[PDB]
Amino acid sequence: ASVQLQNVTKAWGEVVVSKDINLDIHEGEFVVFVGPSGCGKSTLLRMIAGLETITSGDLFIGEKRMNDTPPAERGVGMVFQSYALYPHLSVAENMSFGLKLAGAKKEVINQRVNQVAEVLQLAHLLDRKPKALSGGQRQRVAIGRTLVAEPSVFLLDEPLSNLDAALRVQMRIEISRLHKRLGRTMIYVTHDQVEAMTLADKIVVLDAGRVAQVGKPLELYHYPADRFVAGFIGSPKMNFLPVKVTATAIDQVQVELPMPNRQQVWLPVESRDVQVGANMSLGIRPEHLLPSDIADVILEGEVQVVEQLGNETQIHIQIPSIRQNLVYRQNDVVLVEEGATFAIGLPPERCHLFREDGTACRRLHKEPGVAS
Amino acid sequence: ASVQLQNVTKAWGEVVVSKDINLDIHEGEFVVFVGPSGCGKSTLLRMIAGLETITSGDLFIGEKRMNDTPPAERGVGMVFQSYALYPHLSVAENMSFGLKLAGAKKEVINQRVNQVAEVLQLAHLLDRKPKALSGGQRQRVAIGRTLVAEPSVFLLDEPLSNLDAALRVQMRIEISRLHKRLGRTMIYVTHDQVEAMTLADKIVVLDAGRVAQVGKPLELYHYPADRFVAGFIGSPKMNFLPVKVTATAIDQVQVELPMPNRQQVWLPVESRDVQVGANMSLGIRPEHLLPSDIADVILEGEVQVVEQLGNETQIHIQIPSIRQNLVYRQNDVVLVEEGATFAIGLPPERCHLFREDGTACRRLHKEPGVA
Amino acid sequence: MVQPKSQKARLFITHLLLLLFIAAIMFPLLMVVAISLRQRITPPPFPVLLWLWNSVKVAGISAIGIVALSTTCAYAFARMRFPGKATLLKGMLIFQMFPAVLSLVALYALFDRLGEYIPFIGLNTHGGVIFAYLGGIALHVWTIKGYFETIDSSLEEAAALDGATPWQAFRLVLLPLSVPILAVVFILSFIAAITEVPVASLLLRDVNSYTLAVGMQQYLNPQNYLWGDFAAAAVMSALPITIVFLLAQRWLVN
Amino acid sequence: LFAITTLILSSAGLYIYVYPGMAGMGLFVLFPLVCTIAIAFTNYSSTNQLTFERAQEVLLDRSKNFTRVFTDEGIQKPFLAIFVWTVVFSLITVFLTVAVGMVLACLVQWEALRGKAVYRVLLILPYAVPSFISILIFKGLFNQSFGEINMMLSALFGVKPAWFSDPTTARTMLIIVNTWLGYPYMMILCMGLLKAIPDDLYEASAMDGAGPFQNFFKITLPLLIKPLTPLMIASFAFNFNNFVLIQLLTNGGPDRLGTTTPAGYTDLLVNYTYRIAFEGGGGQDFGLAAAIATLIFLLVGALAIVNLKATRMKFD
Repeated sequence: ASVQLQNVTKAWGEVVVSKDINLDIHEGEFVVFVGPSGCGKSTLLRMIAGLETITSGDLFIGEKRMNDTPPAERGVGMVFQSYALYPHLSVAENMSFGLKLAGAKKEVINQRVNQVAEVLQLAHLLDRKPKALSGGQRQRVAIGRTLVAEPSVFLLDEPLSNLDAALRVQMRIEISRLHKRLGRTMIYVTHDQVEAMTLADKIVVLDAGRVAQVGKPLELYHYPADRFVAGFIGSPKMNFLPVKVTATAIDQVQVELPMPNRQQVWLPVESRDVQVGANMSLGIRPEHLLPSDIADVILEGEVQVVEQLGNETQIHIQIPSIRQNLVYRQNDVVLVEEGATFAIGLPPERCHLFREDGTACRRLHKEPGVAS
Repeated sequence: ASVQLQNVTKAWGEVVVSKDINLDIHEGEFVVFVGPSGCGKSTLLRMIAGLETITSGDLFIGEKRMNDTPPAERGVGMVFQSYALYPHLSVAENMSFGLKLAGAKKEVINQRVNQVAEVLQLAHLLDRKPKALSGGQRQRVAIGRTLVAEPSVFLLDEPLSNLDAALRVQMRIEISRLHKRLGRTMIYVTHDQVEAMTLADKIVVLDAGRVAQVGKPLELYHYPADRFVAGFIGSPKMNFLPVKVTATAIDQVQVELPMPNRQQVWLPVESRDVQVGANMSLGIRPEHLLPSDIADVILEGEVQVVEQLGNETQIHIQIPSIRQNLVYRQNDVVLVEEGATFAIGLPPERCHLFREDGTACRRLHKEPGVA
Repeated sequence: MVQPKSQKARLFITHLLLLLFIAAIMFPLLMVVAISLRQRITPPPFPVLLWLWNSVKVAGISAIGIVALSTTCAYAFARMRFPGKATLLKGMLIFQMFPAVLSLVALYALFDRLGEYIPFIGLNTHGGVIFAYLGGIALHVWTIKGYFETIDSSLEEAAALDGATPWQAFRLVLLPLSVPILAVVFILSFIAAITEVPVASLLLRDVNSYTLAVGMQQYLNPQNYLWGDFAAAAVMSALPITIVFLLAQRWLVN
Repeated sequence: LFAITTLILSSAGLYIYVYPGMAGMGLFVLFPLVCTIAIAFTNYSSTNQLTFERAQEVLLDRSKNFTRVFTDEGIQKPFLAIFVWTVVFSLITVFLTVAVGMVLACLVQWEALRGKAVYRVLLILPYAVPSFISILIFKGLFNQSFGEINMMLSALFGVKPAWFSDPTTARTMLIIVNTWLGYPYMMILCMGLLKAIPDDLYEASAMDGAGPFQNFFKITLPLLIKPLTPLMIASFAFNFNNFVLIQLLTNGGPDRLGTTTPAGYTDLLVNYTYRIAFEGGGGQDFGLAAAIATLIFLLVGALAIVNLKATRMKFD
């Protein structure tokens, strides 16, 4: 149902992990959290399901406020980190687990499962036991338990965690079919920025329990929240560097690089909140860094490394004196022996920056797909 | 410290997982291997060090033979899937272990060690011990046992499998830094398409214990050996499909795709031993699969998936009359709801193909960085 | 976890009943308390003090022999493959964990034979007793080997490189590693020796070198405030037991 | 007989040294076993460790076996009452020890009942002080007349029953004594073992809704049966053959009353065995072939079975 939260919080006593977070996951969604480990993302999902305490603030699940309620009641269920599989009971039995206990009636029980088992591609593995199966088969059925039950809200503390290249994907898309077909709510969590973006109706860049940001996949990519948000979602991490806000006005913000070039230059900034003399920091991905020739924003420098990723290439690159080196993606080959020089252009628009602190300078540059 | 093999072999009695393989890994190289599970990759490693035995064929290092002598007198070195660290003693001692063992040249010990210890960022954790460290540090100091010693060879059964992204990379350079620096030989099992391609001088696409192929980085990429190799490497699998080679010539080799129209088209393949009418198999990647307009060679069908990823898109596409859906890389995004129609460019020159017995239609069509 | 579902209800019933349980299985020890006067014009009584000292002499060297043997012999078992390893262990386990009834029968017969040629270890003695116990390795070798294998292999491999013959690899390298078990076997060996009864009783004729195990047994005929002296002995008993039982307790590593 | 064994060994030891180390194991542990069951009578009515060789010695310088075992029906009658008892002793004994061990264990880590640690040390102690000193004070409590035992018994409640005297109540005397002697081992095995189970699993139970009782019966218990079994039955092998407890608490006393040789009600199988060797009076029948044989043999049936289920194990 139209789940949600408000000033929720927590603190293993002293240890305040959660931090007056908030959200508004209306029906049909399939949000998904993510961030580095220690995020305790796990915690949040738990609080919501119920399998952990609601230290402060509150939460609902449509027309209710299940803080003070057992896990079972809130019409929920979910496949855990381990998997949560009964070493004792087999596939046939373990699945028909949830329905079995509270309920009754063999008929509804069996058909319901085979129907799902079929989809899971597990009509055959009805009888066989738990230990007796592949790595993936365990998880597959695992998913099936929560499934057969149909506890309105499908949470998922990292199911596709432990697996191969293909399966991650396969089961992934399947989830997609399930979600769309059913349309029920569906929170989730993990790492694979990929998984994230892929399924992701909306998201949440966690950060030590705090809600750094909310948004569409793209909104996150194009319109980051700040240094952290950008730093996360990016094949190699996004590039970065010093600056000195030379000047400003209405919808632009000059700045310049810390070394010989002096090349001040504008950028489609928000401008709001931008004192001058402000030693800010200039963000930008390898995904954008155009060639040496074309654009204005020259940027010559010696070449550091050369990731011949075949179906493309990349190159680290020490500017005359930036601190850490620059990065550099692009399609196809690029012989480029090291030690020698090389360089490229900073188009402005596809760019980012922020204050001494870290909050970001909203952007002007009306990018793709991004409705406003 | 050259090294090599010669129809080597192994066979746990029945279990013959090392059927007359072969190689010739010169000095200075930094070879690497890869393969799905059932690698038997480790096997070689061991065969190489000494921790196993030479069922058949032969091998050498330095130059002299060596099935015989133990791991010790080979000056080999390594770092296991585990990590292989001495639980009791500390970091200082653990690394210091190999050398002091029958000749306590203290002066050399401290200097080389701290020099090294420092490099893998491990000066402070001098006194501490195995447990008293993070997941990453052990793996690090560990590489250092071998390092401290300064062998000749440097086997490496995945001291990076169990970890985070940046670490894999940084250490990656660390290795390349040192090897480039020291330059002794360096085998290395793994999986990381990435590590793989990036790091090695050469490679070995193993397969159920056998030499599927060898080559420089791209060589594997552009010029695959066989059906398995191409499918394995790079980004998603190298899409594929059926065929019916209408014609031939020495250099080129015509084909005729299965869909309704039957848009035959040429392609700079091998040809010798390529009778007509045969059931060939047209290989190709998503990166290359051009748009609607540019090339002639159409390819309509339907939009299965729609993988955003910001720094690109990769829509899947179940073309009619074929099992395989069609992956589809390309830079920058491209709105295109699912289920909707679509199609794309079959860039002939790039392409690929292979016989029924799956072998290498040795693509004539040269390309850059491919001496 | 959450748990509004009548928390207090289960806590009390569980908690209280729990209390009753300890309390009951405590009264017995408690009465021991209800007396404790060891050492008109009476005096001396049956000398437990020496009994205790012997128990140590018995248990102490007893364990040493146990570990020395379980460990060294076992060594061959785990690492060094050889003719018929799986079967013998199979045997020793089953073989020994017999109900040592009439074990004494042969024993008396045997020790009789032993004491004559080979003095000291023969019947009626400390050494004779320890020797009897030794065949206890069977359960232990199984455990000593089991831990052995868990540590990872290569560690030996690197070492094999730098000259650690079976022993150097084993002792310097391997053993101090596998020490936790050494203690487990040692400590547990110690307790059985004390909580001995059939064997100690049989061999040990003398009044003097009784074990704490042997001598306290006597207070069966003169019950009724003689028994009282026994409580005192129990007092003497809680010292070794409470202590050593307790020390081992910390061992729950994690 | 000793002359015989050292004969094969001498040839064997020098030949294959290796043998000598093992000889001590085979000689001390193994050899007695052989004589024990085998020699287990023959001539020794109470007149023949020695033989004619010695007969020369005594008179001059003055200056068969096992048959006894099966071949019975008339003699063979005391044996059956004890077997039933002894056996049942072990089953009911084991049954209770565990009921407590696990049940005790479950509650230890129920996280909720804080102070789990303290209750833990105390629950253990029965085990802390020996069985040896423990049961002795036990008898002293349990005197019929004497012992604060019946004392309170008569005091609060009506009666103050016959522990040593009546056979019926006597038997129960031992069962419970072991309960107090034995539960710690079950507690500890169970405490450590119970740990293995996946915490989350229970969480699963939470969603579906049940327990803690449902947890125990449904989940954890019929999921500790298997691990426990190699151990519980094998210990039972030991329980049945619990020689020491019986001796000090009550030499099977009261007596059976029809028993030609040294029999007794409470007297488990072993006790019966040991007595008609000794325990006052000379050779009543110093030749327990049947007693000796059945012991070594039946238990092995247990030994073999123990081996079947267990065999090294998991990681779980």
